[PDB]
Amino acid sequence: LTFVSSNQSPNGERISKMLLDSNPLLEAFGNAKTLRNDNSSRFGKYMEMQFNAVGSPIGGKITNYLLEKSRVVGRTQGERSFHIFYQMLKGLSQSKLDELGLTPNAPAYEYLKKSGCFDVSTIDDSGEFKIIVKAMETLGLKESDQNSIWRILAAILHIGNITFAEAAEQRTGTTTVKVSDTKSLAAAASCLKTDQQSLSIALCYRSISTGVGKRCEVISVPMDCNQAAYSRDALAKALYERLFNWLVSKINTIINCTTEKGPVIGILDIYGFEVFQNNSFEQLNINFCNEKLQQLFIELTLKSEQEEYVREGIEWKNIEYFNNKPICELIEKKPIGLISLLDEACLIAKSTDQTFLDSICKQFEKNPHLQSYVVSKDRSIGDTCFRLKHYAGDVTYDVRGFLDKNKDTLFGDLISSMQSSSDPLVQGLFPPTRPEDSKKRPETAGSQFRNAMNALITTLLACS
Amino acid sequence: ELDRAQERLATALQKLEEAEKAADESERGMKVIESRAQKDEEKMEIQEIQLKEAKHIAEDADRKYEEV
Amino acid sequence: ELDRAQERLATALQKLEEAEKAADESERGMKVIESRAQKDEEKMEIQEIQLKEAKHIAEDADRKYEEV
Amino acid sequence: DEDETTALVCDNGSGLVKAGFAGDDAPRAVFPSIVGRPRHQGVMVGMGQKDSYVGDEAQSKRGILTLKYPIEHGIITNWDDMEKIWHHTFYNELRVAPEEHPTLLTEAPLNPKANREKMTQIMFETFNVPAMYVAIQAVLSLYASGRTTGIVLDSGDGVTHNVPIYEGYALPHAIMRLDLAGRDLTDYLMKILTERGYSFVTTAEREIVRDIKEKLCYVALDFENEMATAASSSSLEKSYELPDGQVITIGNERFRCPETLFQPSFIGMESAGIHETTYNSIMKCDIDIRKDLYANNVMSGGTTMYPGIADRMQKEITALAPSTMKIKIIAPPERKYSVWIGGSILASLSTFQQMWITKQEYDEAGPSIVHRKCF
Ligand SMILES: Nc1ncnc2c1ncn2[C@@H]1O[C@H](COP(=O)(O)OP(=O)(O)O)[C@@H](O)[C@H]1O
Ligand SMILES: [Ca+2]
Repeated sequence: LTFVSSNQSPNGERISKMLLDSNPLLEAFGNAKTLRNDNSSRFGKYMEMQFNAVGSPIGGKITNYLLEKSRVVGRTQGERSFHIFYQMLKGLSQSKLDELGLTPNAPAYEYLKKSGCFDVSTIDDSGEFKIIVKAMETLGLKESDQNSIWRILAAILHIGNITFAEAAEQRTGTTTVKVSDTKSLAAAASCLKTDQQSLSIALCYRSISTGVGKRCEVISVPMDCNQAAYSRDALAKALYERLFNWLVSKINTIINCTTEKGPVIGILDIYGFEVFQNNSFEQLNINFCNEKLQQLFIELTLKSEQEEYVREGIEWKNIEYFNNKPICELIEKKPIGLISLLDEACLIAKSTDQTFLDSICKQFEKNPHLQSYVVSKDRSIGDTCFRLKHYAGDVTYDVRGFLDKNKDTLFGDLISSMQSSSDPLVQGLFPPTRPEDSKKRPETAGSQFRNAMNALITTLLACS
Repeated sequence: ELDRAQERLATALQKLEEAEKAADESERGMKVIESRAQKDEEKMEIQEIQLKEAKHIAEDADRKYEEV
Repeated sequence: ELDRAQERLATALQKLEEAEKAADESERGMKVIESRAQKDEEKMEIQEIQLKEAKHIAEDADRKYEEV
Repeated sequence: DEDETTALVCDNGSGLVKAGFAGDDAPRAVFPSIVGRPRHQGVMVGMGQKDSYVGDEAQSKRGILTLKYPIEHGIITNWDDMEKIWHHTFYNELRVAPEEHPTLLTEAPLNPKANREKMTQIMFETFNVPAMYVAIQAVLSLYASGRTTGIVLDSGDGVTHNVPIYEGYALPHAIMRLDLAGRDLTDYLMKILTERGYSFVTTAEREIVRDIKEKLCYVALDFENEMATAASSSSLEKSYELPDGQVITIGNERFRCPETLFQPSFIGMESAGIHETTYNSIMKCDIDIRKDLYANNVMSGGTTMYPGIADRMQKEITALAPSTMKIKIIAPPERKYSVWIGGSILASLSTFQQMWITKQEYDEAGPSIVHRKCF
């Protein structure tokens, strides 16, 4: 692209220098180690190069997407979640860690312990920190800013030291929620700078009564532990999502060019194909994206280009082309579909993963591209597993998680307590209501994923 | 008009003292009950922990009885 | 004197409104706590009976086990 | 547009009209089902009175109004005024037109056949509604609460329904419909208040009873034992300065009216308490289907919000009933809105398509499209 733009340009050649220094930088933020790839980006990215009314470059912005959900708490022994966390633990002095009730050892925690692993054989976090610090300063994140960032993570860690000592108030079935380890619970509310009491009453007991005039809270009653631990995670998942978005956007505030203005040229980059010893819900969504990606090409390099022939005044005729495979798409969008029935099975709180799996085998196993152990007489299919045909290869998945992992629903009551905070940091994680993403608000984060990817393709099929 | 202003000052100053007085007594009443509420809440939890054991022991005895 | 009284009356009503507001929130706080205290009291008594029953049924099971 | 269709979630009864925007969890727009005229004559010129006064507009200024009630627990005294009740829902509060988004309503089981077509006619054959449905009250709360195997007793304000739903619908019945809830208690208080120089006669003040009710009224742990306790002036008498200008130290007026629930004898009916009919409905089912019902009981509605409603049931039932399985009563955080939590669900589902009625579907089967599709 460069040179073709007539070479010289002080503000134009400057990016050619910084973008080369982005290699030691980009690998720090949005990258993690997979068993198949070390430099594997864990989020969809659509870079946009800006230009002027001549042809030379000037700047650019970045846009991310919904990104994997259960990679914050669940994963296989060997992989990691996100660098920003590990880079902190082996960065701050033991002195500062002790003050926050921390220690240079993930196993000691709980949230990080639920992951399964901690240390990686290929990565050296302890020795990488001081190297990253130089990259931190390269952009414009001085120690003063560094400390401000570590607090946000420390808040997450404080949430991570908060579980529920299954209150034995109830004698048999249902059960309440009580915190015996008040030390850890208090530590969070202390750093969150909110009333420890109100925090325990508002969260453990949800409030509902918003009659336009706008709510009267506090009325409630305890609920089971599963829902408590579920609502707990949803908080720690929605906090990081809005963090990463606001974090990377505030980094560009120092980087992004403000000197010039003009059009935009886009560039795409996403995670690739993978196969592990044992597949799961994670592979389903990832492989699903590939099916949408394959459709992208077909829609563009196969379909859009054909429509250009008949538009450029050329005597063209409809030549046989393999199926438009719109069935694998309509089977999971409009009413009566995969993720359309899944949405139905989600909100039915009792319809566990197993019950939903049963709804697939019966409603389908007739439409192309699906098999199991019942219909397809093949022992290779376990009774607790199912077969799924892709565009070519065959994959067997597990039904573990699915629902609770995908839902990630967090309504007001729990969020409202955080939005009305006085601290500039906490409220920062809750921007002034929908930033360029309004529509309707309440409808799970799982269904919101589909919307994020659909909004992506819509803007892909409207350019060159 | 001065007489009316002075009259309103009298009833206002008096009601102000009563309002402040009630605020203290109401807060005073809230405190003594809040303390008792916390003591009860704690006592209730402890008893229910024993209620668990009491049943498990009763059930264990029943299961131990079936064996014999 | 009227002007001075009016000035004192203006600030007097302002303090009165603040005092009544503080009392209104205090009396309400005492009310909700009192209600919760009663709910806990009833929950304590009803379980106090269960606790005893859970203890007796355990002792009876032990005596029943001793016989067999 | 894009990935957004917007579906309204409504649930009307004889107490509140619960409504929201789209995909909501709790009811956003709520208002009392009232519509009267001006006995007074509007000043007539200081507005050509009209608007019976409704929504949070009528309840704000009652007195002057001659509140008339259309929906007395089931039977509708008049359908003509209903048109001006739904003219307040979509327009004033929701601020959206019914000629744009679908609609969802509730179905009181065993509802008059004539009411099915009458309601549907008001929308499709007048106020264009692309699609709609009328789901069955209780069943909704089952899923939201997260229960598969339960016996539901949904009772908000209209009528009582003992629905032993815990696997399927449309079986023999084991269901009952009783006119003894909410508004029935509101009318009973004024009756007994006469013995203490109090008489809230007309409807305007009758509504105030509801206000005073939900802030002190309770159900006695045991009427017999609390009789001797009445001598004490600490747990009985409770001061309540009426925000109009009257002090009423209600003591024995709080747990006398609700007693009507367990004692239908106080309203001239041979019917027994709600724990006798419970047996009546369970016994007509299979024999190996009871052990799991007692294990988990679903008690939803605003009637279960009263202090001293769940504990009493665990005292009377265990006495004369199968005593082998654990006895537990489930009372969710907001067991009243449990219907709306589940109502929002079905509206946000896509599988729901193979159930509702579409614009064209009506013309294809005429006015009988209702009983031809649903049941
Ligand atoms: N916390 C509460 N305690 C007792 N009654 C309550 C409570 N909250 C609401 N109610 C009552 O519940 C009734 C409304 O319940 P609802 O289920 O919405 O009725 P409906 O659906 O028949 O309109 C009203 O009479 C109201 O006063
Ligand atoms: Ca109800």
